Amino acid sequence: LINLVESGGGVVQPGRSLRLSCAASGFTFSRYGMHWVRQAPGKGLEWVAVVSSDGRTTYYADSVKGRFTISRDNSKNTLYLQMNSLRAEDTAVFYCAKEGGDNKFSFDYWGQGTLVTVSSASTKGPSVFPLATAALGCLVKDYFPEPVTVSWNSGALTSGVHTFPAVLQSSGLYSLSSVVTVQTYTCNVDHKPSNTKVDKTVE
Amino acid sequence: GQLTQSPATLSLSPGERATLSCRASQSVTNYLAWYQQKPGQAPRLLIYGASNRATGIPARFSGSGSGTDFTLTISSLEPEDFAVYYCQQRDNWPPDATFGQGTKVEIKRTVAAPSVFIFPPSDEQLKSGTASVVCLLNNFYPREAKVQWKVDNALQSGNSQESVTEQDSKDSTYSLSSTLTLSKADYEKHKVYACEVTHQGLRSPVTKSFNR
Ligand SMILES: C[C@@H]1O[C@@H](O)[C@H](O)[C@H](O)[C@H]1O
Repeated sequence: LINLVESGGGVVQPGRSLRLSCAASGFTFSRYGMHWVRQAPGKGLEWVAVVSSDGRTTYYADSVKGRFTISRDNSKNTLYLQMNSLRAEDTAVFYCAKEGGDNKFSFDYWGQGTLVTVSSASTKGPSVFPLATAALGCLVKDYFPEPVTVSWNSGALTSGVHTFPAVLQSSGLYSLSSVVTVQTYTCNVDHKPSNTKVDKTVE
Repeated sequence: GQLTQSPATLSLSPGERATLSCRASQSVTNYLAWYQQKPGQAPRLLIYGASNRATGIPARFSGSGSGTDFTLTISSLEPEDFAVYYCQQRDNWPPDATFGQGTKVEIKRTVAAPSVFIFPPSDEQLKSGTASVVCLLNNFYPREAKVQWKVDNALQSGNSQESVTEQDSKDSTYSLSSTLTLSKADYEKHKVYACEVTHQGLRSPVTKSFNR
């Protein structure tokens, strides 16, 4: 019955702004304080801000004061987060959370999360290099933004495949390896943000 | 204000009891809450008010505590319970919430040494003007593993990054890759590239290397 749906996330450059939305349904919105909680990559949960049930009182984590503004529109049962002067460090998944019905110091329902990526990097397709019981693979290097998908032999080879989590390099571009331990081997790489598809046969 | 969770990681088998604890730096006026979180998914409320199960939370989950000590107990682990758990605190005022740094519940399994492989940069990449040397540690357990890069005997520090897969769905092992980045110019200035791996399943460090 209860549901929180977010939207608004996106990839943006430092100094730009973004505005998050969290539409509520299944409960009387106007009665609960609502919050924004984020999770930076590989980090734990970190509280961002709160707005009282009636929208009149707000409170912010020190790291966002003066830059972010939390607000709500009870007519539309929506929670907002205006994010100005964005910094690379703000990069994280942002969740909206509802104060508990049974206990308000707990968060009983959460949004599915919306991604906020702040980088001065531009969209770029990856370069695919070969990595040659034996092991072989493909180094999918220097792309932006996430994500990229990798499959082997058009998805006909799955056993023994390990596609590692992407890594953000110091250049601001991502990189990841996909290997397989073992006849032809081709890694099918696709990076949708740049409309880049590559079938790379490793010799 | 500060919730300290322990242990950082818990390695158990399905059916065993998991006990996670969370300790606050001051008596909390309001009993803690616990959340379960799977990778790439929103947290899920498990317990609130220190001991009350949230909606749809099965019986095997229980909590207790008061003052500054709170614990979460999973009587008998089910396969879906291996995830990360966070404790959380919040007062009426100030209204900010605080979170523990999380406890990771992982699947125990027998020891398995990694199979190590080293990959020199491809000629294709070298044309590109960059060099990536990759070291792969395949299907090992437990998680802790140390990778050390050496170029002509010089210990490499600060120019490598590693990535680890999630526990394998079938055999519960981990796999990890470490990528050493070098300018093409420097790559060409050295000869021996070596990846030394230290792990529980290895009686002594394993080294894979190649000669440029
Ligand atoms: C913002 C507001 O502040 C207090 O009234 C309480 O902490 C309430 O739960 C919160 O929503």
